[PDB]
Amino acid sequence: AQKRRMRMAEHAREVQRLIDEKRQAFEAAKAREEAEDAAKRSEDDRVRGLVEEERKKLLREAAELKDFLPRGVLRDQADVDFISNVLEEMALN
Amino acid sequence: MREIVHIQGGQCGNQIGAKFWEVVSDEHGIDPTGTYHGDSDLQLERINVYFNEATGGRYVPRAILMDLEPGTMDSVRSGPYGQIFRPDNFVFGQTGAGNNWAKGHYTEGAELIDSVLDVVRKEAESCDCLQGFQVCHSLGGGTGSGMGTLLISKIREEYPDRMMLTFSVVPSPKVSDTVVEPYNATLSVHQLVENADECMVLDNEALYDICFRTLKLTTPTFGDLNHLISAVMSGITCCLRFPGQLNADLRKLAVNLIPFPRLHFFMVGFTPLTSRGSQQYRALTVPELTQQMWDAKNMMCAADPRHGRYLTASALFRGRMSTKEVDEQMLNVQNKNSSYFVEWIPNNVKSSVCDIPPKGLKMSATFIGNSTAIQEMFKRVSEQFTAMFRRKAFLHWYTGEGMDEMEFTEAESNMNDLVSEYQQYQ
Amino acid sequence: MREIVHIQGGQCGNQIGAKFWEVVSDEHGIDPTGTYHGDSDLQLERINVYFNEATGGRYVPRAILMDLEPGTMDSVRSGPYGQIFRPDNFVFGQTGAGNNWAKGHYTEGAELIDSVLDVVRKEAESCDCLQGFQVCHSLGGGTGSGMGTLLISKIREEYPDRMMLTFSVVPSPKVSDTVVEPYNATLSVHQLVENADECMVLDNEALYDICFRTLKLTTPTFGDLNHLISAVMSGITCCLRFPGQLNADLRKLAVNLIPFPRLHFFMVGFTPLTSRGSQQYRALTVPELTQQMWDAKNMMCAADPRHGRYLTASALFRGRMSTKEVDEQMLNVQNKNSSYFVEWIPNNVKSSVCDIPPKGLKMSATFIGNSTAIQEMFKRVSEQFTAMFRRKAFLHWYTGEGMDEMEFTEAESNMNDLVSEYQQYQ
Amino acid sequence: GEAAEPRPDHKSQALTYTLDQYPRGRLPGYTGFKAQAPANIDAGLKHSMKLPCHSTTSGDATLRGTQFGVPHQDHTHYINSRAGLNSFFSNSVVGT
Amino acid sequence: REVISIHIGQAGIQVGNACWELYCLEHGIQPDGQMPDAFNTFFSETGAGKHVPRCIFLDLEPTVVDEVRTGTYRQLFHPEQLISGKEDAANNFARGHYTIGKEIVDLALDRIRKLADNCTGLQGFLVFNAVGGGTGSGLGSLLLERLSVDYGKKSKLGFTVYPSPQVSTAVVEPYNSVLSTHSLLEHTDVAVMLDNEAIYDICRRSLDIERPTYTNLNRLIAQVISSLTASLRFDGALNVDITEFQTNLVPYPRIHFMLSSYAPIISAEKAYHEQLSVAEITNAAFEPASMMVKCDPRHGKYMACCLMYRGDVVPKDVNASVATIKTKRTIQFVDWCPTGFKCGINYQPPTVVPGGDLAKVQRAVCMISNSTAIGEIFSRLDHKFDLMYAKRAFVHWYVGEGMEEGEFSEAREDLAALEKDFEEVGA
Amino acid sequence: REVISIHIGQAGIQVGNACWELYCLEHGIQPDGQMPDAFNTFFSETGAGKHVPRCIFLDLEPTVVDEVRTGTYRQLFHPEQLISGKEDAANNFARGHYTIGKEIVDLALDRIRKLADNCTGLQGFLVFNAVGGGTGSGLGSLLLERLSVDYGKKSKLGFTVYPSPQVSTAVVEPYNSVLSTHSLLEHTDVAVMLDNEAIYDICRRSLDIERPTYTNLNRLIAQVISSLTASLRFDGALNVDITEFQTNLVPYPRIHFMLSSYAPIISAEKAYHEQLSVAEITNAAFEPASMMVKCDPRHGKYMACCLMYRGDVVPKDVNASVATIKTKRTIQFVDWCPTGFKCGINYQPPTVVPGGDLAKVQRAVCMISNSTAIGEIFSRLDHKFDLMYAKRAFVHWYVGEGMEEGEFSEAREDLAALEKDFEEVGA
Ligand SMILES: Nc1nc2c(ncn2[C@@H]2O[C@H](COP(=O)(O)OP(=O)(O)OP(=O)(O)O)[C@@H](O)[C@H]2O)c(=O)[nH]1
Ligand SMILES: Nc1nc2c(ncn2[C@@H]2O[C@H](COP(=O)(O)OP(=O)(O)OP(=O)(O)O)[C@@H](O)[C@H]2O)c(=O)[nH]1
Ligand SMILES: Nc1nc2c(ncn2[C@@H]2O[C@H](COP(=O)(O)OP(=O)(O)O)[C@@H](O)[C@H]2O)c(=O)[nH]1
Ligand SMILES: Nc1nc2c(ncn2[C@@H]2O[C@H](COP(=O)(O)OP(=O)(O)O)[C@@H](O)[C@H]2O)c(=O)[nH]1
Ligand SMILES: [Mg+2]
Ligand SMILES: [Mg+2]
Repeated sequence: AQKRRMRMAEHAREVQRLIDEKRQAFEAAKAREEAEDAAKRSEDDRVRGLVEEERKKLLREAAELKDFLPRGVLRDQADVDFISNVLEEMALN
Repeated sequence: MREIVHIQGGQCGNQIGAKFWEVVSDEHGIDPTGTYHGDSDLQLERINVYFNEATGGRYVPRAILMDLEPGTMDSVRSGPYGQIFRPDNFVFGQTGAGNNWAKGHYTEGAELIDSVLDVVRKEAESCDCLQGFQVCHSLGGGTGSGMGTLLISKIREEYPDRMMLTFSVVPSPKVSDTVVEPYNATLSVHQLVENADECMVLDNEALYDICFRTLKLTTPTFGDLNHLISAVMSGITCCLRFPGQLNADLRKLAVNLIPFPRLHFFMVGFTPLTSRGSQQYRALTVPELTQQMWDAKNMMCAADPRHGRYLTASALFRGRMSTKEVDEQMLNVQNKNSSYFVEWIPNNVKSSVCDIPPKGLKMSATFIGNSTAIQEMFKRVSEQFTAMFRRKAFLHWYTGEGMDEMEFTEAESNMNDLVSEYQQYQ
Repeated sequence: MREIVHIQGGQCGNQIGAKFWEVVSDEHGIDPTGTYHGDSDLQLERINVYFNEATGGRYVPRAILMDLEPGTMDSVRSGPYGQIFRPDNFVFGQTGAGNNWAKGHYTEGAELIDSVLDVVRKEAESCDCLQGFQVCHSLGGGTGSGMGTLLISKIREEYPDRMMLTFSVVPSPKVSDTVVEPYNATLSVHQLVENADECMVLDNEALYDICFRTLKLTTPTFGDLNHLISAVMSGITCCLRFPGQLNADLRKLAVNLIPFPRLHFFMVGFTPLTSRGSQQYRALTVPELTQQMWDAKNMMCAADPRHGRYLTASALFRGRMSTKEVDEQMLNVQNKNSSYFVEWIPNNVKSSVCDIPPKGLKMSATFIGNSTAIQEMFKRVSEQFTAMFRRKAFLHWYTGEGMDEMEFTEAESNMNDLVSEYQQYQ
Repeated sequence: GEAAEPRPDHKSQALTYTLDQYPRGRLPGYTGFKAQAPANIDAGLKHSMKLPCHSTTSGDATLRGTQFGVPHQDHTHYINSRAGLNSFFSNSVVGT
Repeated sequence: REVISIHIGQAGIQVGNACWELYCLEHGIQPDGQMPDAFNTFFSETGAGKHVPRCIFLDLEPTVVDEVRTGTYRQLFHPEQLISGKEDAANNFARGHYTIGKEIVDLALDRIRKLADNCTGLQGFLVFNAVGGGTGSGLGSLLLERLSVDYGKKSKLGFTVYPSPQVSTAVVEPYNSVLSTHSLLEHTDVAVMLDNEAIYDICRRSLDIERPTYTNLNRLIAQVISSLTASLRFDGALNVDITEFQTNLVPYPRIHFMLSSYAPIISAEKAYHEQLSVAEITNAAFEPASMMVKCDPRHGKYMACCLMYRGDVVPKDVNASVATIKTKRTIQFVDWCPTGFKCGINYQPPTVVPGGDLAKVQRAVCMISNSTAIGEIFSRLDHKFDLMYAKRAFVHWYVGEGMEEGEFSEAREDLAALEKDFEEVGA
Repeated sequence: REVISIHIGQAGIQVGNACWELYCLEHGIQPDGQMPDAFNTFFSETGAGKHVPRCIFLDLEPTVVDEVRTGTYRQLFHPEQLISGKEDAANNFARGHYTIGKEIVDLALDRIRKLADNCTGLQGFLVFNAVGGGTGSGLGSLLLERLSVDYGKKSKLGFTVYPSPQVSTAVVEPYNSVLSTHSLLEHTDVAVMLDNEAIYDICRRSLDIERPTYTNLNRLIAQVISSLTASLRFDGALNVDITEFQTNLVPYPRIHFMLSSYAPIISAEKAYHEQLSVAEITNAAFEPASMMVKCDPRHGKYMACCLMYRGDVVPKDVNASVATIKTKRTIQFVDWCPTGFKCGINYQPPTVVPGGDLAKVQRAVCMISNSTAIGEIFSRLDHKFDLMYAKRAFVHWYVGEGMEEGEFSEAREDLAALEKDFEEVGA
């Protein structure tokens, strides 16, 4: 009785401690992938920051010829605000 | 270890090589200033295949720019990743050929190819175990075709054991820039069939169609076209640079796709290619990549593959993927499109898997089909060549330089016997 | 597992489908941007039927928009839940049919329908087990009727073993929006009885009567009509998306309601439908739903059923209900009004329950009756067709395009034998 | 350049999630949505309902049945083969 | 001794969902599958501290199946057993009998084969299906056919749900009932009918539940099955096996259709105000207010009856009560069966499941009888079958699947022959 | 007692990369090399607290070998053992047998010699190779023939990977498989086939893994190898050495090609739910749903069978189970062997790997049989070899490498002779 019962108990314990490790392994792998994803996303956002500053510089140098302009160069109202700000800065200059 | 020497010829070759070394440098994570800045260990162990550590971490490409006009060199040097080449590798004549195959193969090569051979030799014994050479040039230009073809001949004369890739673009009548396209392309093909090991044929017509249909670009400049071709070349040699669950080097692909020694002209396709507005509206699965691969509207030649049969085909996959899905998809395409394949060769699909995806993507694929639909393109050229040569148009620009009429007749003969033997195996 | 591909044609189909996907996404808890924001686990089990995960929580609807003028496309992209459709699923012509069934079926169909077939083909092979198709269109217009009906014919000869629902609004004299309504309706019904599995007739007159009496709305714009139609479509396919005590799939409803292959025109109703002013004084039990279901002023067609006889009928209940109460209620409603039912079919009412109510209510229902009174609507349209066709009015715009006269005589003959056999079984 | 720490074996590390061979407690049948995307995966663990719930009647009945558990019973009239018939046959003489 | 129970169709596995619930709640097994010997007939013990039921739920629409795969008993049931198709038969006998059956039943057979091989003292099978549907009728009969050709000599207890006369949910169920009965005749050894209108009336009057769903129906049906297998699980003063109904209840190899009943169906409050003894429940087992099939035995004559008794029951009063029944004349037997009863006594009372409305009774009776009112039911079904058939209604669906008129005509005349058989044995 | 293992080709060392991982996990050896006598047959104990395996990896492409050199098992393998050339053979038997073999084989066998001199009680060699490739085939065959001339008498177990019929990754693999077999006939002693499609089907069907990769394949191949050498490693009730397969399964000097199988291949949930015993796994190890080679032995007749039982096994029930197999008629034997079995029992159960998918089982069975279904396989490969050789396709690679049509035609007729042999013996 004792031998067989303790063998069954030990086997249940080992199976449980195995299932938990498999689950934890999945958790760890998913977390690692998520870290990689966050890294790539942050990198792309950083690149977008630079492209936005460059667009701002182009708009600053375009502010001078305000009256002669094509149809769409203002992406949004905030861009209109920026162009008016640089216009007033030119007026100050 | 295994070494790939790069050789670029002509204006097309130079600008193609510029975008190529741009994307390889991004893959290995080296900055435009030449220093390593990558993250993974994997990017360190296989940069000797393409670079040489000089001193202070300067990794210079193992490439040789070659042309006859400095305009292309300056366009290369102007953009970023232009100051990473060794200026000793800028072997460069001074007169300029200008769309004359006789100039690029008899007059100017006689004083330039010696210096090119010196540079490519010194660049060859600088590394230990050569895998082969890799040439990017055109068949419409003069200094690209003629000089590059003569260089191919001299190299195959000296080093007969190393492999040889040639990415050559062919002219198309729908996108026809120069007038002597047939006169140049026919003579170049005549020499490529006997000297080169395999030629991966490209063209601009199919590229423009791809960016119209799939990419939906508004202004497809040469930058995007060179971007696609570079993505092709990185895909074809990802196996050496990165470990995978099944590796396939250059010679391995050559023996799996060339059933006959003169049957070595491939058509290429690259996947995935999707518009930016729809890039997030799609899945990324192996069946999805395979549907985009085997679409006839995705080959990089102006030859509809459904007008002929594939002799062999190859698919190099990049990314962490399940091999079972890889082979079952290959089995599906070998069974569903069963008529489009040759009968006297079962298992016409070679496959390979690399474990590192290209930068920015999760999983990509490269298709290299050796089909018999390429004879349509050679007939599409040879009919123009015969139209002129029946009538000695423009012939004196070549006659008065040393080239005789027998060269043109021989080029007609080899073109015709090639398309006839492709027609035979169809 | 079981899959429903959705197809919207013409202006009526696009606007109705727009409100349809709004109701569906709100039931499945997906926000208009395209990410999951629901709570219940029941909502995740059955989104493979209507959506595909692309990457990163983005669920794209399995729908195809098909028209000829971009005005409907912009009305689709402007409203909420508009940015979710795949842009490749916007297959789309440019010219415009404009109330010409010949333009919808012979000239523009020959270049648009191969394209939409390829999109539908791709969308069908993307899934595993097709249950059926769901097509919403109109019968008065040209770009909806003729184009959609040809699409039905092509699909029915392509996948013959799959179900197909079609929701079509039909013309009425009191709601006469276009002038060639009979010339379009008669040809469309002629083709639908031979291709479509079953149709659910709709019209604007009954919807306006519903908004007048039951809803008591002040300004019933098209948004509210499409809202009612959307509620019905969600109600019928609720069974595939949610479990219940007695599941009844699309095919199970078809075989329970269609005694003969040509008698597949149903009239539809929806409950509960009360004004917000009276929602406070009302009760919500099965008898209160039934005595609003079987009322003639709740059918969404202009066919008074008490002027005919019911062949079969079906009720789809949603919400935690007691089936004894449901069934004894069906028995009582069949015994009381015993004359209005056919006699040689016992147990004329099929009933089914699902254990998920729609959002905003505790318990709802959907009535689908296959009555014989629909021959009044067909007789009403065929008499207008005769009045025009005896005198060759408006005919030459159809004749001069490729259509001939015997097509019209054929449509007359088939409508006449159709109303003859409805009257026969009555 | 100096590999002080050995490479972490990506070929085995990719199996459990990147190819999604590990099932998040799902039976070998159960044709349903797999949610093969990270945002949906992490949102699935925040589901309030968690499968069986008081919403569907078929689940709610079984839940109300197992609410209390197995209270108590007497095993007098339960038929015991262990008493009479399995007692005739014994295990190995030496012991196993 | 062991018996395996298979469930086919939407109603089958829902009843099983209540059935196995009651079983584990009787034998003290947690819903996860381990105890906190009488289970041996239903649950086989894998390893130690783990029990897996001898059953296979199978159906074609996966909705109700994966509802089970994801209910409370995910761990209790075993993964391979719960077979699921890909699409539904949709109230179409032919679609379930020829199209999809040919792919799914061979998997069911070589599954059930290794279930039998894992079993040791197999008493028989017992199948649960509703003939109104397409799955339970079509491939159910297909499975019974191939089971008969596989084993044959082993009993097959068929507890089927027949459609009610007036309360009905489907419209093609007369077609499905006739076609299924055509094969249930020569395959099923002992087939018990379980209607819905009768149970509805039981829940309405006795259980005083005015809004009952399918849950309460399946619960008390599961209660009857447990009361019927109690003799195999437990020891009593006089027990029967599953082969006993084979001999004691079937006089002719084609008259096997039994009327079932149970008593006392008593709520939790009426019992406190009422007295329980053997004589009144032996009476109450015969009145149609306690039957599971809407019919009138006053119009018919009984062939043979069976009486399972559970709980604190002595044999003297069951003997005296059946004596009073035989000497009474409100009910009459046939002239060819002088002794028309089959009694059986078991010690254990019926346990209750929490959430149900059945009281804890000291004793209970499960009656399984044979009569000719079933001949009246079959005639009433065949009449309304012929009404729809005279106009060839709905036939195009079956012939579109691949069937013809021959099996309709032969099934129609088969039930006519069964009608004549019932009338000639009744005389 | 010692046995050394060599690994050839791209597939070989990936198999070894999973197999040695299993050995260290079985003997409790940490990957750095030290335990925190049964191990002696695989690890030799250098220094103090350090065991270094009796293995050799060798390949022509250095990319996968130095992937091992940088992997987790840096310190475990002697730096010299891992042989690696300069450049790949590239799916070319002639290139990997005549041009590059001539410089690599001498370094290999002049290593293996000093490995054998380190050893004392060498049972034999066991080779891991895939014949489809160029490296696995060319210098594989070259190594085998130079080992046979060096030792001769010692057994050489060859675990080869043949290409699937319909699943294929290469194109010239028929040429390579035929040219490799032409020497595998008369050089190796005991050769076990294992395919990839059969394993894909196994992992999809039983293991319910819908997207498997090569790693899962290599994991259960290691299970098979470990299960057939565990008799040497651990003491069982009835042990079996490597010389036994040499006699008990090879009745003819040129008929040595053994099908392999394994049971129970089982997932994590199904295993706990079901009741594993000896009878059902003895059955399951005989169905083609669990063989490592895609072929149906129902078409063939078993020449000999060998059954390794691991774990929870008494000899009685295995004896009874093989009896039921012999008296069944679903499979038949040749008329030549009345005693067509060889059993073998070991006590230690099979171990599990974290990240592996197979649950722990009390007992497992690895069957190694011999039949004529392999005779069907070779004819299948011979058909599509003659298809490509009729058109002289791809031949210019081999001749320009240095070979001729002579060995092409003679390997063709060699497989023809083997075909006549199998057809003659099967009668
Ligand atoms: N007593 C009882 N009867 C049920 C239950 N569920 C369904 N039924 C009956 O089953 C009959 C129809 O067959 P179903 O089981 O519902 O469906 P099916 O047999 O699986 O056939 P399909 O609908 O094609 O799947 C209906 O008339 C119901 O009366 C239930 O839970 N309890
Ligand atoms: N089962 C299994 N088969 C493999 C594995 N790796 C490669 N193969 C098989 O090997 C065959 C090709 O040979 P490879 O091992 O890839 O390459 P090789 O044998 O070393 O020959 P070379 O490519 O010239 O180096 C393919 O058909 C694969 O099926 C693996 O990890 N597991
Ligand atoms: N795709 C692509 N094609 C190019 C590019 N530059 C030139 N070409 C093609 O090359 C052909 C002319 O070759 P050319 O530059 O004159 O060669 P070269 O004179 O010998 O150097 C034209 O048909 C162009 O289409 C480029 O950057 N990208
Ligand atoms: N209820 C409703 N009906 C509409 C809507 N748009 C158009 N219709 C109906 O469509 C009919 C005319 O068909 P039409 O829209 O011209 O079809 P099309 O031109 O082929 O797209 C009219 O009778 C309208 O009642 C809408 O948004 N809601
Ligand atoms: Mg059902
Ligand atoms: Mg290899």
